[PDB]
Order: sequence, then C-alpha cells, then structure tokens
Amino acid sequence: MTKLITTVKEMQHIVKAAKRSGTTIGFIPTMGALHDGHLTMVRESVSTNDITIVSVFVNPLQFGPNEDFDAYPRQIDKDLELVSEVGADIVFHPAVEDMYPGELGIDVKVGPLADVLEGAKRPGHFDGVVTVVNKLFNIVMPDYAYFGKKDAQQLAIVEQMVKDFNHAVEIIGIDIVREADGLAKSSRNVYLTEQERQEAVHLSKSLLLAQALYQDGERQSKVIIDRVTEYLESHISERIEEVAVYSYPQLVEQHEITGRIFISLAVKFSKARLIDNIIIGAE
Amino acid sequence: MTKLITTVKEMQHIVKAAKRSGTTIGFIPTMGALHDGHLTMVRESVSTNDITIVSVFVNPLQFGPNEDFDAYPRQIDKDLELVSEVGADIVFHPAVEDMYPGELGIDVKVGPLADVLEGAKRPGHFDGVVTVVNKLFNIVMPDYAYFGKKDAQQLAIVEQMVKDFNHAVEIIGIDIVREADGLAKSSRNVYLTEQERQEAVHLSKSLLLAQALYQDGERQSKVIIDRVTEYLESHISERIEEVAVYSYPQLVEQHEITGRIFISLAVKFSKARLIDNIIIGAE
Ligand SMILES: CC(C)(CO)[C@@H](O)C(=O)OP(=O)(O)OC[C@H]1O[C@@H](n2cnc3c(N)ncnc32)[C@H](O)[C@@H]1O
Ligand SMILES: CC(C)(CO)[C@@H](O)C(=O)OP(=O)(O)OC[C@H]1O[C@@H](n2cnc3c(N)ncnc32)[C@H](O)[C@@H]1O
Repeated sequence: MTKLITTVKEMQHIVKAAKRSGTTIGFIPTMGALHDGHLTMVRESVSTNDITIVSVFVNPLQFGPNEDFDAYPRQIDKDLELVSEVGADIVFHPAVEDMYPGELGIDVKVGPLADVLEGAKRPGHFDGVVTVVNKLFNIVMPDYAYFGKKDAQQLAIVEQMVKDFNHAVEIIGIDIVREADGLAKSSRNVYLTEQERQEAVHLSKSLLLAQALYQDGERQSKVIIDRVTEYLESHISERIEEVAVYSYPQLVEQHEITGRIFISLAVKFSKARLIDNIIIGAE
Repeated sequence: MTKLITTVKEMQHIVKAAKRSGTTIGFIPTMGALHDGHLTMVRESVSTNDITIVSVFVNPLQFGPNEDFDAYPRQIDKDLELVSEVGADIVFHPAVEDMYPGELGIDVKVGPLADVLEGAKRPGHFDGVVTVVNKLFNIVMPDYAYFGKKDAQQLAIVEQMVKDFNHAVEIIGIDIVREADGLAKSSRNVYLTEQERQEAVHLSKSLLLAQALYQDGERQSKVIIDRVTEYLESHISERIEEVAVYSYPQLVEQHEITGRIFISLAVKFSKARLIDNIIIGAE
C-alpha cells in the first residue's frame, strides 16, 4: 500500500506539511531496479522514522555519452511492490522534464574529490550526482538520507555537499549488501552474461584477500595492490579498470597505510561496469 | 528585543525546533548597515510570518579584490536596534569561518544570467551571491525570503536558483525604497561626499526621464540610453558605468523594445558605486 507520487509539486507539498508537523522523514534515493541493497536501507528507515520515502529516478546528468543510460533497468511496478512489503510510505517517481523543466541557469560542480578514481574515469559524473541529490534533498526535505558504502566516493562527495550547502540532513551510510556468493548487489548485474556472473564474483574474493593481508599486518599499498591485481587477472578475463588504495573519506592516494582507507575496484565487462570496495582502518 | 544568534549551529537548532512546532518563517538576508529599504522587508515579514529572521553577513565571496570589502559599513549594534523596533525575532550574525569552515569541495556558478550587466562588470559576484544565499536558505529554512528589486539582476538570479535547486522557498521582491529626494536607499550611500550625495539624486531623476520617454511611446533603446546618458553627464561629474535596456527577467539586451524590460544604471563615485533601475512593460 505504498503511495506512488509522480510529480515534484505533489511530493514537496506532502513533505512541507510533514516537516512543519513533528513527523521525521527518512529518504532513500535510488535509480530503480531495486535489490536488497536498496531494501536494507528502506527497512532501516522504516524502523526509525515516522515516514520513509524512496525516490526512483534515472538521472540523465550522471550518465556519460558512451555509458548505459538507454539500457538501465526500469521496472517501477516491481520496485513499488518490493517497497510496499517493506512498509515504506511513498515512492517518488518523477518525469525527467519535471525534475529538469529546462536549461539549468545555475551549475554545480565537485572539486578535488572528483579529480581521482571514478571522478577521473567518469568526467562530470559526480557533478550530475550532486546536482540531482541536492534537488532531491530540497524536494523531500529528509531528516535522514541513506546511501550505500558500495559507492564510497559518492558517499564522501554527498557528505561534502551536505556540509558545504548546510543541508539539515544526517547522512547514514550502509554496508555493502551482497549476493550469496559475495557479489555486491547492483541493478547493473543484470547486464552480466551467465559467464560474467561467475567471473564477477572474484571482485569480492579479491577484497577478502586484500582484507586478510591487511588483517595480518600488511600496510604497503603496493603489496596489497599487486596481490589483488594478480588474483583478479587469473580469475577474470575482463579488463580491470582500477585497483587502488586511498585514504577515506579524504580520497588521497596512499602508498603506506597508517589510517582509514578504502581499497576500491572497477572492472569493465561486456556492458556491465562493476565496482566494489572495502573501507578499513581507524584514522 | 531581537535575539542575536552568532553561530550556524545554534541558528539551525532554533530553525529545526521552529519547523517541528509548525512555525512559518520569514527571512531577510542582508549585509548589515540597515536602512528603511531593509526595514520595509522586515516589516512585511513580521506582519505575515510566525518568526522573522534577518541575517547580517558581509559575504566575502561576493566581493572582488578591487572592491569595497574593507570599507563596507559594519554596525551590528545599530542594526540590532533598528530590527528590534520593527519586531524581528532574530538577527543571524555568523563568523566568516563558521559559514565557510574550509575550502569548499563543491562549487556553484551562475550561467547566462551572470554574463551581462552586473555579472560582466563583476565576474564571480553572483556566484558568491548564489553560494551564500543557497547556504542561508538551508540554514534558515524560510517559507518566504525577501529581496529588493533595487538589485533586479540579483533577484532574477535568486529566483532561478530557487527553481533549479527546488528550494521550497517563495521569493518576495519589494519595490525600491528611496530617500525623500529620490535617491535609492543603500548602505553604500554613506560613502558619498556632501557633493556626490546631491549629484547622486540624478540617477533616480534620469530614470524618471527614461520612464517619461517610454510613456510617450519611445521604444528605441538607443534613444532612451542617449537621452539618459546626456542628462546624467550634464548634471554629475562622475563616470557613468552603465545605462542599459534589457528584457526582464530574461536579461537579454534589447535594441528595440517590444516587451517587459528594465532600464538599469551604474555610476561610480569617488568610493561609492551606485546602481538603480526601473522595470516597465507588459511581456
Ligand atoms: C544517489 C543517486 C540515486 C542519485 O542519482 C544515484 O547516484 C545512485 O547511487 O542510485 P543507485 O545506483 O540506484 O543506488 C542507490 C543507493 O543504493 C546504494 N547501493 C547500491 N548497491 C548497494 C549494495 N550492494 N549494498 C549497499 N548499498 C548499495 C548506493 O550506494 C546508493 O546510495
Ligand atoms: C542577498 C545578500 C545578503 C547575499 O549576501 C546580498 O547580495 C545583499 O543584497 O545584501 P544587501 O546589499 O545588504 O541588501 C539586502 C537586501 O536589501 C535589498 N535592498 C537594498 N536596498 C534597497 C532599497 N533601497 N529598496 C528596496 N530594497 C533594497 C536588496 O535588494 C537585498 O535583497
């Protein structure tokens, strides 16, 4: 019995009334094709907030010319069903023209945090992310917004935006939800051929390896990177786009580990470009 | 009787509590050194909203190295008194470091609307304006935000930012409040020498001239501009920086008038740089 709100105007009118009353709002922004990674955040919100809102919007601004915008899975009826069973109050599913009624007269761009890793590999991608997340925060006016550590760089950037723009929103980061074999859940996994689906499991395996090496005491980035790379290269035939060690959330490449870092991966299959990571350390 | 709130943290805390209690909020952003122009907006807000918040913050981001940042009038005690007399609830007076704790990680820049008139003469100025207003809107969470048409280009840009970012804020623009002789009120008038003060009255008089020419049927921008310019040059010794006719709020230069426009002026005195304008026309 989850309500489907289709326009920005109706969504905002609902939230303004809720905000001016004492009702706490939980928000989970998504691009649809929901999986248990998304649902885990929804369940969290439903057990903590008065109302939980889930947005389903494939944001064109965060897709590059040669990426998968046209093939991105779109299944609102199912998403709506999956959300209903969790107990979420509303699913916000706006039209593209409603979100972007015309040429933007103001532009938002990410600084240094987007000059490395995914930001360097997908130029402008995060500018598109912060643009739509900023709008969604103003449309839904949540007290708590949930994001997955699956997109670690994204998380750090959204946090920076919340700080820089003074959004009265507390960001909650959830750990990576994985399939039974370890594969990090992602709507894009549907792009995987029955073969790639098997090879793709090695991203997580390689991270388990990285974790064990770190656990035993290894702190030289190059040693971990080489072991992880060597492993992947002997278990997958796809092209490995990235195997890096950066401080987190600062995003400064580390050669020797003495603080909190995240070991991230990027692998390009036929059409599915998957990513995974592990955030570890204290400082 | 007005409370002086000195930190972002406390201001947000108060605002959150206000929202929870169904409090409607009116907001008047200013750079201090208040005059009746500002007070007119405060009065309007006090008569409509449950609480009225007036921010006093000389935003360093909207001042260039060559401008008057160091001389800008600062008199919080005086501002607090004037605001108390009209019934404002709070004066938000933050530290520069509190608003900008460090290097921004996200950057906001105005598009085409800032490529002309004041935007061309003051590059970066409006980026500074939208940056701080965006922040203030998220800190104060107003239902209504008041701005003066004195800064007509600013007003159009703020409205555009409200649209693009989906801010649940209604912008209220007020007409230009003037001194008895016609001079538009401005905190920068304090920079005028006795001589320049009387000369400055001609900016408004030149606009009355422009209006009369328009009333009579003149639609050739060149004719109005030349008439206004020669009038100013024959009455004041200062440099006329700008006399222009652009569509409003579209801000497209008009050589021949067939719709709503605004005739704007910019005059540079020894220290004070004054502006004024009139908005006229149907569409
Ligand atoms: C924020 C968006 C909606 C803005 O367009 C967009 O950039 C976006 O990310 O949408 P989307 O790709 O649909 O993912 C939405 C949220 O789900 C989280 N997520 C995805 N897979 C996960 C997993 N296996 N475990 C835990 N969390 C997971 C992401 O970190 C993100 O915050
Ligand atoms: C919005 C700010 C605070 C962001 O830093 C800054 O750009 C700013 O504008 O500050 P400030 O110059 O102090 O002016 C604050 C508000 O007062 C309005 N105002 C000034 N003189 C007026 C007059 N004579 N009649 C009517 N309205 C008048 C302006 O248009 C502006 O919206």
